[PDB]
Amino acid sequence: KESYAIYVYKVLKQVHPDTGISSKAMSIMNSFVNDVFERIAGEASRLAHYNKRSTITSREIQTAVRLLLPGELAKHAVSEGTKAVTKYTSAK
Amino acid sequence: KESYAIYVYKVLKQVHPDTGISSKAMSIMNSFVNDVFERIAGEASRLAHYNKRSTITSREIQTAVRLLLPGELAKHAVSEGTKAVTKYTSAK
Amino acid sequence: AKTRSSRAGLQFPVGRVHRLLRKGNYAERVGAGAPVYLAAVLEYLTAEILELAGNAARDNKKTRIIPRHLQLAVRNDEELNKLLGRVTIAQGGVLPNIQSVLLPKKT
Amino acid sequence: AKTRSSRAGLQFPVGRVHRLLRKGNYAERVGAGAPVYLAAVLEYLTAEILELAGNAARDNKKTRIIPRHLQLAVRNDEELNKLLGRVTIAQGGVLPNIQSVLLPKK
Amino acid sequence: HRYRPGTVALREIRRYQKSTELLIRKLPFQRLVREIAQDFKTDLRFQSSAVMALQEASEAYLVALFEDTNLCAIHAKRVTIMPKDIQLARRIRGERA
Amino acid sequence: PHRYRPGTVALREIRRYQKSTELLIRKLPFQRLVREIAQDFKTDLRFQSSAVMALQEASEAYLVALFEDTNLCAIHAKRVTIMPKDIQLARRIRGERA
Amino acid sequence: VLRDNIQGITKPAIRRLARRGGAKRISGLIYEETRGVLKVFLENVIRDAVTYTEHAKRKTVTAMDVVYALKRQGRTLYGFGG
Amino acid sequence: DNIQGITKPAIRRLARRGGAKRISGLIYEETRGVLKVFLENVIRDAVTYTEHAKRKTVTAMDVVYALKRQGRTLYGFGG
DNA sequence: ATCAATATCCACCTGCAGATTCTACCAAAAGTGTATTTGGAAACTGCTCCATCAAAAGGCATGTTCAGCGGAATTCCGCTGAACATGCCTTTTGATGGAGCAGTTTCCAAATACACTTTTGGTAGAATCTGCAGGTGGATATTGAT
DNA sequence: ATCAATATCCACCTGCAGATTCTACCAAAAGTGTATTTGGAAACTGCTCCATCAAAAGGCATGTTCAGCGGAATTCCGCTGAACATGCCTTTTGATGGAGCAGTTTCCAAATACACTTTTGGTAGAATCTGCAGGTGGATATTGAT
Repeated sequence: KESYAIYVYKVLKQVHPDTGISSKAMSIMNSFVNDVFERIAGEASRLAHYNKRSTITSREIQTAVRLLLPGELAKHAVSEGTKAVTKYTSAK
Repeated sequence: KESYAIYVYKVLKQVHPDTGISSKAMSIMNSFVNDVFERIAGEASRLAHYNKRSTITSREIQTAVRLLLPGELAKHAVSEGTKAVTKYTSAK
Repeated sequence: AKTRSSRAGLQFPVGRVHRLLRKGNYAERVGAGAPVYLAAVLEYLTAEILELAGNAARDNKKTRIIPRHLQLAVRNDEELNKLLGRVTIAQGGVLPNIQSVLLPKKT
Repeated sequence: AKTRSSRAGLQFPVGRVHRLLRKGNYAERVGAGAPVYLAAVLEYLTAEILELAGNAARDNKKTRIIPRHLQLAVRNDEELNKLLGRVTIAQGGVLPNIQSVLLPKK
Repeated sequence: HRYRPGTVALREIRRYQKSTELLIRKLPFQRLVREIAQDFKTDLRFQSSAVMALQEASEAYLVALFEDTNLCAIHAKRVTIMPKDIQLARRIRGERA
Repeated sequence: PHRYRPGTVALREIRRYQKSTELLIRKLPFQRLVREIAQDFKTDLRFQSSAVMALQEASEAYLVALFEDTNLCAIHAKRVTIMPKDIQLARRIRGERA
Repeated sequence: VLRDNIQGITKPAIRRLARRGGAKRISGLIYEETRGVLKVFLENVIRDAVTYTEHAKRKTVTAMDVVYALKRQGRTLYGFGG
Repeated sequence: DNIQGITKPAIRRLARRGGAKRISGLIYEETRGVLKVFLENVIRDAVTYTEHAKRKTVTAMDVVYALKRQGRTLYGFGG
């Protein structure tokens, strides 16, 4: 039964090194990650379809993010994401 | 660009034989069919994933129909669906 | 060669609907019964709304169903109204409906 | 070998996200950056909620983040609140709030 | 001859509830769309049907909103819709809950 | 012979419960209601404990929120007492009656 | 004593709910109105869940069947899987 | 300054179809404000779909998709 | 203003339910290296349709007058919910068979994939059709003053 | 209740636009027919975890008392509806240039498709550990009476 818990936990330590998280709380973050993942995936999925494309690329994820998230949260989400794709592409 | 027009028209003639349908109205009906198609197919899609199934069968379509349509509409959609499948299942 | 629609005794296109099911990416695979069943449900539903549409048409002395007629048919039927509770039928208007406290006089 | 998450410089599992995109039937094909970008967005949002949920715990003199701490973190933030406007966080409760007109006439 | 206040009002309700034409002037509506759009992105073109689609939705939404508003006024034992009513309906609708 | 005035304790309860997160309906009774309602859909069913729990969390969450909109409607009418007309109005505007 | 199930959802409990909801004064008629609402709520959700149950050929409603139902009703719930 | 093109008479007609008998004087500016927010939100998404398609023309489908995202599905214009 | 009654806050204490950290077994990932396939962008461009300019006229917006009556402030009283203390039935919490939930192994009906064949659902173009919008009048409702 | 000003109802009527209807072309479908693959029902079974039962436990039902809230009645100001005069800007009928969306061919960066090797995130059973929840004590605030 896969879950995002360990990565959730890592992120927690970079943010609040000395803070912990109960089970139920870990379980909520898990629901949260899956939910957002499904919402973004879905919208990217439609985006492609409307445009008769067969590939969901980083472009689709981006527009999906713009459509799904609130202004400021979107602004960051977009940069964070652009940053990850760049650093990734610039690396052997 | 395909639409459901002719089929909408055939059925129209079956129930009210001397009635026509204006262009805008047919457009609406065409939107109706695509809408319900998407909703049903979508429910089916998830239903399949929820059960680690990679095939959408007449059965997912049925449960989707039960989830999506109200009282009598659902009750009857299922009959017509079952009916149509049994008949097709016996024609060859 | 007999169309799958005829084998299934349907007016709606069984093949077009099987095809659309593939192109829409809903699962790795689509069984043969799925489109037969979905075309029936779509057919059963358009018949239902058209029955009600044509009546509204007749009720307003018109021979050609127009949007207002589809709207009247949908909003006057508990079930269709719920199925389309978040749908807007262009050029359909609303149902005539005036709250009692707004009518004049008494009794 | 070096994991994609490491190259992308992320904590979240790029490999898994990619996998999940394919098996999800969202499209025929899936570009290579999509799971990278996607994963990056999920880490960032995760960081946002934990960051706040965290402050919520410190503010209540507690070290372990609990549901209450996630609820108080989300509904006290305009954007996260909108983003989760149709989500119920179990064991979250509600924010303390009494309509003025209900307060005793001082 | 002069009808008592509210008689024509009811006459108008029956009138418009019975019809389906849009009630906002076309050109003015088009300008509002173009203005709000330009502020989002410069140099944009609109298929005429896109503008009409936006008008059909807008009035459909506004008409639905007034019914709720009307119910909120009446909830207040009033027959006059006021801002506070539009506001109670959108707060409940979830447009600012 | 001490006595708190009408409303004093209520407000006190509002403060108390808006602070906590425990479920406010008694588990068993709820469980019975859930099962009874389900028996009408399919007989001889079993419920994971987590499923019944999930349902309670959802129901209370739903009702609490409905009471909020309801209180707003009561206030709209210049009252401080929520009444059925208020739950009714709220549910209609929410589309649950529309 | 022997009463009924919906009646099992008692006034004290319903009052508590109303309190978390910020209600200061509660009409006598609220309690029955609530039960009715709560019943319509549960029927809608459970009906959808049990449908997910039968589909998977099980005899046990699972927390996921309830989460999947809630999600359809646009009543998404975090914490029980999903 | 086009929000003023939404005249007092038109806002009245709308309230009518909505079944409102008497209208406060403050309704009009409030309605214009409510309508502006509706449009901004629908257009923002529509235009977002346009851009993604690398088009300069906002199409009815763009508006139909935007409306669907916002839970206000529209029948009649291809959607 | 003056106590008396209670609720509320805080500093401290501590047992344990639930969170942490260790280890080993491991299939399922996830990374890598090679061969093949293909989606969709670039480049050329046919052709729809969007912007826009012009003119006309009358449907409608604007602005004002005037007062009918609806909103909202105020007083008043009956009655309905809140607080409370009295006492008991229900729910809750911890312990034990068994029924289904899954984990596994099987093997077949059924779902791709690929190659043809042939039948249909768009449509571009011109032509005849037909329902009803919109104008008309006059007979029947509806309103409001007296 | 009678009466006059107006709006409503409505069956008759025919010009016009939008709807039905051939004619031919068709390449995109949908269908018919082998070859190959496999998804998942189907039966068997071990292990959870769910339902049931009995006792440790903590909240709800009940009756009474009354204070204060909701709504009926009264009142008056003023804002909003109806009607009218005036005139402009929407809309409507056409025409035109050109932008840019949409069809079509070409070809390479990138994605699918195994195949093989490495590592890692989940489960399991064991033991260790601790953040905090209630329990206490005493101080202080809040509320309600006087």
